[PDB]
Amino acid sequence: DNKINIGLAVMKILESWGADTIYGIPSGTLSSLMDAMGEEENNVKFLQVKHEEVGAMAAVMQSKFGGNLGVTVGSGGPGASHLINGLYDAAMDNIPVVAILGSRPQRELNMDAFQELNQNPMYDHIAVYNRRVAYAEQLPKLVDEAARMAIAKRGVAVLEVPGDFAKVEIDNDQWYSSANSLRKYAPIAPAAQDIDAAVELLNNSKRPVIYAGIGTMGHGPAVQELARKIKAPVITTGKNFETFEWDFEALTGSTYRVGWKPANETILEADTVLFAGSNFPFSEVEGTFRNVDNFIQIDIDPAMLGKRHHADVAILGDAALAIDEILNKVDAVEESAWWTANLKNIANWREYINMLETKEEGDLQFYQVYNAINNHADEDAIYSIDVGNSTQTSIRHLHMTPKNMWRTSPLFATMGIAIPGGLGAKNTYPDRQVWNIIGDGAFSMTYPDVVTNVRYNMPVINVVFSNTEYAFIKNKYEDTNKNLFGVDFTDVDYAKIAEAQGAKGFTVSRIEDMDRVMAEAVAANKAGHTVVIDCKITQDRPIPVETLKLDSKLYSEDEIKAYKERYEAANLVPFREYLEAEGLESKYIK
Amino acid sequence: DNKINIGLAVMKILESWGADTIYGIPSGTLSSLMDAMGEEENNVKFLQVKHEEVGAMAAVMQSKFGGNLGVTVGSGGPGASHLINGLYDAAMDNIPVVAILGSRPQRELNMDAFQELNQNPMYDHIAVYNRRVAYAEQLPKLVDEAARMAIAKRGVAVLEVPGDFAKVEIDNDQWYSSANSLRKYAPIAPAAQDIDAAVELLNNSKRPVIYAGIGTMGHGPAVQELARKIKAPVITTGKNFETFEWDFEALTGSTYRVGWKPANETILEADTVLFAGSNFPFSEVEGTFRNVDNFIQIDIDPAMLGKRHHADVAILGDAALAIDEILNKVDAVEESAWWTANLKNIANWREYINMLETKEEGDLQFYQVYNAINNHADEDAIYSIDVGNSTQTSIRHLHMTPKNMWRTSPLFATMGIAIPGGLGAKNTYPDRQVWNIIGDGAFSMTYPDVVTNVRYNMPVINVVFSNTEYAFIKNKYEDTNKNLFGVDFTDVDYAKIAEAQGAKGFTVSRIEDMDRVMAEAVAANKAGHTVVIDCKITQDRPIPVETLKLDSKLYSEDEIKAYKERYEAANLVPFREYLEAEGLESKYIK
Amino acid sequence: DNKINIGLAVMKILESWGADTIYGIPSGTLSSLMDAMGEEENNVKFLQVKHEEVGAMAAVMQSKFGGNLGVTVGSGGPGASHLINGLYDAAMDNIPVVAILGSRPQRELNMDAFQELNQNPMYDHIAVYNRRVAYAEQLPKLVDEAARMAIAKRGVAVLEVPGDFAKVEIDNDQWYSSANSLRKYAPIAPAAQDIDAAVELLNNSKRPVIYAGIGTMGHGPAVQELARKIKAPVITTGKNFETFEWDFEALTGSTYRVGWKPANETILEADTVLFAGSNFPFSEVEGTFRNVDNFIQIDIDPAMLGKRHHADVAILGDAALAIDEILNKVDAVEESAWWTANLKNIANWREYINMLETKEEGDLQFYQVYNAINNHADEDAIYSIDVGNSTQTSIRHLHMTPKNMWRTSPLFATMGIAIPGGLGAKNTYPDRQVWNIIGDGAFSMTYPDVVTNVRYNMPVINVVFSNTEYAFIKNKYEDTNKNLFGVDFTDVDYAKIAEAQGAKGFTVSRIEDMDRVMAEAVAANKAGHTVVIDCKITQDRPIPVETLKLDSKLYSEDEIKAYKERYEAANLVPFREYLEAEGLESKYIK
Ligand SMILES: Cc1cc2nc3c(=O)[nH]c(=O)nc-3n(C[C@H](O)[C@H](O)[C@H](O)COP(=O)(O)OP(=O)(O)OC[C@H]3O[C@@H](n4cnc5c(N)ncnc54)[C@H](O)[C@@H]3O)c2cc1C
Ligand SMILES: Cc1cc2nc3c(=O)[nH]c(=O)nc-3n(C[C@H](O)[C@H](O)[C@H](O)COP(=O)(O)OP(=O)(O)OC[C@H]3O[C@@H](n4cnc5c(N)ncnc54)[C@H](O)[C@@H]3O)c2cc1C
Ligand SMILES: Cc1cc2nc3c(=O)[nH]c(=O)nc-3n(C[C@H](O)[C@H](O)[C@H](O)COP(=O)(O)OP(=O)(O)OC[C@H]3O[C@@H](n4cnc5c(N)ncnc54)[C@H](O)[C@@H]3O)c2cc1C
Repeated sequence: DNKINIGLAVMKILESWGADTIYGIPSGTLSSLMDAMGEEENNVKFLQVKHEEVGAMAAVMQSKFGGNLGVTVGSGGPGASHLINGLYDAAMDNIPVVAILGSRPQRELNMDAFQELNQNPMYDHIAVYNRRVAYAEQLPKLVDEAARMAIAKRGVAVLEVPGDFAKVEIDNDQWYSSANSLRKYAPIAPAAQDIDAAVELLNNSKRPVIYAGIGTMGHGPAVQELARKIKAPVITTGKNFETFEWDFEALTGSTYRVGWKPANETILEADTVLFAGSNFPFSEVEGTFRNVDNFIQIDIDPAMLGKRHHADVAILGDAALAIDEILNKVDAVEESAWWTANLKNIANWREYINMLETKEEGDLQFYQVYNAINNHADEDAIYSIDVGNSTQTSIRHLHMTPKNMWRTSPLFATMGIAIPGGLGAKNTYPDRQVWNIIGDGAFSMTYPDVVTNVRYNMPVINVVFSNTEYAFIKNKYEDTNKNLFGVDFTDVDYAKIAEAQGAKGFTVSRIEDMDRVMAEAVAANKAGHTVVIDCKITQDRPIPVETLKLDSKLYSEDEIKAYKERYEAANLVPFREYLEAEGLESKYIK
Repeated sequence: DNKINIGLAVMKILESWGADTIYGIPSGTLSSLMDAMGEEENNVKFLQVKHEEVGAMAAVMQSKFGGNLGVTVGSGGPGASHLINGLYDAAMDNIPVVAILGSRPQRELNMDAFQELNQNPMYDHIAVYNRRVAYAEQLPKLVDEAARMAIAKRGVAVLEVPGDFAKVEIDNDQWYSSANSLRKYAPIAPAAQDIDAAVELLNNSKRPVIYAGIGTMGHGPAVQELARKIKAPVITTGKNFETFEWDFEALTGSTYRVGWKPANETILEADTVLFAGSNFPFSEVEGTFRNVDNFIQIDIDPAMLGKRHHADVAILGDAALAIDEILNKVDAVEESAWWTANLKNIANWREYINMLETKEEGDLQFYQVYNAINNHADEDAIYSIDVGNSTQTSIRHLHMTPKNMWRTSPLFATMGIAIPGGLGAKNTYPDRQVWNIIGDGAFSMTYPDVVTNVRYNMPVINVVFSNTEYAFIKNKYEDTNKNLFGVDFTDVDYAKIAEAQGAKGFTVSRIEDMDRVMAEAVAANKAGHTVVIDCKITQDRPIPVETLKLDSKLYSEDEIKAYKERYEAANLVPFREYLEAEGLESKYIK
Repeated sequence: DNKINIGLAVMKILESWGADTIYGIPSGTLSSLMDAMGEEENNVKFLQVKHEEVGAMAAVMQSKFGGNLGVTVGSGGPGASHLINGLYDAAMDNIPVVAILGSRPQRELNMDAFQELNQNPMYDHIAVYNRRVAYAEQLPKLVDEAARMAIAKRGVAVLEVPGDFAKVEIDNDQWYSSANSLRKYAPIAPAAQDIDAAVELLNNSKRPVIYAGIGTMGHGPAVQELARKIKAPVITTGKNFETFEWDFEALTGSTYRVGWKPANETILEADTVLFAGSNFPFSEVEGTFRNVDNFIQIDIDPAMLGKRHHADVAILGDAALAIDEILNKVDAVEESAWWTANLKNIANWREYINMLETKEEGDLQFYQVYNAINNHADEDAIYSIDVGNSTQTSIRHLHMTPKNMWRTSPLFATMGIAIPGGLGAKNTYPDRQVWNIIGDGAFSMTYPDVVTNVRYNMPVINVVFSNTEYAFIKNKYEDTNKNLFGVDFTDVDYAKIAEAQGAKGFTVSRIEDMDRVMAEAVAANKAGHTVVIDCKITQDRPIPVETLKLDSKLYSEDEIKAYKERYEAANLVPFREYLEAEGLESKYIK
């Protein structure tokens, strides 16, 4: 032993924590650190992006997709501030990530020098750790603790690092990594008393429903078995569709806007809700559970117990173990009018969606684009979804199973999350098929980074929806506003831009050309090319399932007529009809 | 059912969470809320203090002493800002507490009105929850969540509440409490693989030492049994003395300044350290573990694993269970030179302390005041200790056991924590003997609140050390400075002030009068009186155990001579002598 | 030249800026700096307080009273946080002040060491400068800039200083003071076009009124001359009474609660308002100007123009110059019914106040305490007023002139501002009579610092109002609440406490004893003693002039009867009567 460069010590620490990829853009305030990358057999790699926000989002999405702890860097000042959308997303999603903010050298601090400023206030509100390194020798210790904190506190750990520190040398015995001491709690078994109370309520309920969030990830088969055992339909969240087999007989979808018709009707007619591993944000403001009688909640976070609705039964512990315990103790239900009515309601919805997806000719709609994806995607495909209307509606069409991964920016909802997500995913799974589904608005905030996929040979399939408008925003102008719309722009040739970036571009605007174009796009991706499919679609909006104008006791004939005509929903049948057909009555309608 | 006042709903929620005591000062920006207190059979009580900081600290100390969740209020502006020292203490100690900041009515917000301001920035840095209520109807929900968060996140939950909101009425079905869903994780068993690794290291160590922090609270007997089984001396932290029987043969005390001579010598000679449930803050900066060979850590917080020193073995889980598992698996050690040497070193230290405590006549020193306390205190006495030098040194004298509770402001170290601590303690244990041990400086920041104990008939014994100087500060002027001192003030008659406040005052300055005065003070307290014992002591400083000038191989004869003379330590023997007497050699000296 | 200690360099810089007094409490994290005080012929002195908040408030009040730039220090952690109320007051009042936050040495930063923490977030929201010194050598530069910024930006400049920096030595040519370059703008003349527009409106107004704030400080004689010239009554603000001769024929007082009856009636009947140098905070929320027709504003701050009400005429520049220009150009008014009616209304109010102040026997009321002060105070007496109801009402009784200074915490309104104010005032004017007028609640938050006046031989007269209740708070429980009150405490002997602190205490509870007690108190103060007059007054509340129940067209006979009986206001006459007597009619009543 002898001496070691502080920058190298930092890289050794990062590698010990599994943080082998740093995302960002090189700069003078970060050079000393980056210069240590590699050599001494270090395995930390640098992935250079075009905009630091994409680097931050990529580092975060890497973890969302099950990858290693990500690290993102931003040069002192503007580079650091550019990380904001990625860090806010991580903070709200409780995703570990280490953000390193470069800074002018120590001697320049507080001198009002060029691009010199106090960056401590920048992320203090959202960070789980936020410190300005005070002297070179403690940099290794703080990077180690930043990783430890990001992981333990499930959030953003931020370090402001003066650019001269990494150049300093220290004794090899003056630093260490605590990665070897990394420990995590194994799934914890729920209290028998709480499981028992839940079992009693479920046994005595006439209309049970399972509302499963990502806390049930990895336990879809068990949840489906419980659903079948007690004849309780399943409602999922916008983040948890992959947990279920897309064609599961009792899957009603999700509630509210980015949801399905069945789920939205089921929740208003349910009696007992098993809220498993969810923190559904629309709960209170949209009155999701306004008609429920009993509410059972399962969660590993005590801060969540009884948060979204009063909980008659609270179960603290792992959702897997809890579901298994409930499954073993609850009584089996052979026949149920409630179950039968729900199955028919779901089937009716699937008929509608299938009809839209399988059209043969005409102006392209996003429905058929999703159909093409289903017909050509690998069974274990990864989906990086952006936040627009046409992209979030993907959960109504993608035929996913737990073999897939579907991730977005679900709560903070930052636009432009797709491309960075694709980078994080492909970096983690180089041999796996990765799709980025993006709307024109979101694409326009991040398409310069398509070149990043090209440069690093991380081939992804970019599916871009171009409608010259904004469906999502076109939905918030007919529910609170009164004046005319106004969200129509020009016609940018994204395929041409892709070609200019070294990617392969395709343009499609007809349903009859979609299958061929998708096949060619997939084949090109398999040849190692990043592709951009510019889908010139119509201005059609996904049917608003939060405002179902189908029940003749809730809306007028004219309203139902116009609703059916606009969304091609002539064959959709209101849930009450299915309930009454099985001898039941609506608990709230009339 | 029908309607309910929002303020009353808030009180019902607080009571459901066990928060039956609100500390603060009445004001117009808090009146609507306080007006709901009581009535409708509500049991929430208000304890009015003289300075809001005492209310905040009292609410926090209430929890430190094992009481219910505390609530502290501060009027918009100055009342709210006055809570700062109490909230910072809670934040750093990870103590749950709900702080309600009053505010001018909604209509005045952002108008630059009188005593109107944005208070959201005030505590955002330290809070686990920090929100400004946006409308009256959600106040109940936010107070409920504030309690849930404070407890779940072990910290400060802050709510800024416009003064007009509590006056509003809502439907009784428009609010609920999630207190019924409160759940906490039971002690979690450690991984067998980690316990086994620890057992191997302890079995093969020639000089094992147990360093126990408050994570071992409630398991002192087991820790003492392990110490005896493997012949490993025990070192404790400044916060964890009550966990051990004060006279335990192998208790070496704590390290650094507020510690004992034995512990400070033991840690520099130890080979293997079992760091159980501690986050000792002096670890790195004072090089506490600079000579240790192996380090084993037990903690329930993964963020702490390997934080204070590289951990060769990391055990995640409850300290109780871990200690029990280690105790059952480790080999018993019959004889140990290391153990024998430590026992003699401890005995030598106890001879010194006993000699100081048992003096019969002369100018009063804090040593004899502590002696008097030991001779008259109840076996289950509660001690609220302030942060000065003469008060923290109490851990060298108080003969405590797990039947006692000793609490202070250990990390943030805010002065004036004693009186508030006494309030929180007496509020929780009305029939228990409570002592506030305070230095003149700290007392001077909080003595107006002695009247609070008087007014609410919460009798406590205030022991005040008056030396016209500041021992603690008189220690940081001979280790980094060079110029003369200068910390001598006047002679305020605290006994007279106490009498003026309705309390009983005593003044003592001679060792031969101490026992009688203490007896009278205790008897007065048992008659329901709050007492203030103004102890006029000498300027003697507690022997500096962080700089032991006793070993002739570490310091010169003249230094050792002067050291022994100044601290009356002629009979103290350096640990190396005891080591060599048992056939061992110092691992670092020479 | 050669070398110099950084701490000494800092003191030389402070002295060059006139900052010769540092307020605070000594501590290890501040010792290196304080050790440099004095020697090398430096004139910076240290004034040690009992609670750091008093040190902060004293440093701030020093400037409010026309003294030099104040400096306040707070030890790392709790000492620093204790400064908050003083700093918020300075921030809201736009008063320059330098706050130095001590900190653990550089090597301990970010190590989670004892009493070690990031203090940058603490005051970032309110500071005009807030930096953590990055290395020793730049400390002098930053202290110099802190002073420059505090003064130039009229606010709080904060520096966090690691305790090891001041010990470092630098070359004497490596530091400098920019105090020699201190420059301030002289009064700026207003635009002739704006003065002319104002002159036209005033000339054509039938009911002009001058509303003067502290922007008119130093120009009272001119304002009174303008009032007489155009026959426009004068309304002042709670901060600006000293600007006028207390007995000025046309002084109506101030509006709202801490005001007089005349002003409150005048503003609702006025047509044109000359709003000179004011930022009256109650303007919008209390509808102060709801009946005004024209509004003219004069201010040196463009941010204030049109802030409190739409401005028909805006004058940017010095109030003195503007008043002089208006005075020279406006037409003289010989007779005015509006003026005559106002003079009678004012006289009627003065009859009432005089009657209360001159009672001869009975239970003491604050009215007679103020009478005694008027009869014994020096013509140039300085008044440090706290924020309670009985103390703010002093503007209804004190017979002040520009020779006096009256200061409080007017906007942030922190309780306990009086004692610190007295310290700042006496430090600045050692040979001047200084009075601290305090309510029992405020006194209880700061009385331990009475000893500070004693210790430093800065004799002040503390007048304490003890009513066992809280008048102010007793006013916000009968305008928004509904339930019973509840603000009665014990009876603390403040005179006895004062004696215990080395001060001279007096107790008085009868009107017939007030003059003698005051005479003795003043004589004692002239003998160099700090005094505390414990005035045991009744629970009588100052008449609520914001809710004048006197006009038979605004309130019922029973209401007027009860109002007159409760406040001994049988002889008060509603302004409308005086208006009609002069041939005028109310513009809003009926
Ligand atoms: C534009 C846009 C529109 C959207 N529209 C909708 C919509 O209409 N409908 C919809 O549903 N969503 C929608 N979303 C997504 C939505 O905002 C939420 O992010 C999502 O519903 C949250 O899902 P969740 O409850 O599964 O998980 P989270 O909110 O992440 O909460 C998961 C919960 O599971 C708990 N948990 C974790 N692990 C375990 C375990 N092992 N055992 C037990 N509990 C565990 C956690 O503590 C947590 O409480 C939309 C998002 C965007 C960006
Ligand atoms: C003026 C002053 C001087 C001081 N001087 C000294 C001094 O000289 N020496 C000294 O030792 N102290 C001193 N202190 C106190 C010192 O600052 C620390 O607060 C104290 O040592 C921390 O003790 P701790 O490690 O027991 O607990 P904490 O710092 O509170 O840490 C406890 C640890 O236990 C873990 N834990 C909690 N529950 C469990 C469980 N069930 N199982 C396992 N782990 C668990 C926690 O996660 C945490 O990591 C002083 C304080 C003041 C104010
Ligand atoms: C408990 C309590 C109760 C109170 N009750 C009342 C009450 O009932 N009534 C009341 O009136 N006050 C009351 N106050 C005081 C009140 O809150 C305000 O602080 C005060 O009225 C502000 O007075 P101001 O407008 O003179 O000065 P400021 O608010 O300080 O504004 C002065 C203005 O003058 C300008 N200025 C400065 N220098 C010049 C110059 N040379 N030329 C031109 N313009 C200049 C400034 O830019 C500024 O806009 C109370 C305070 C407390 C603590």
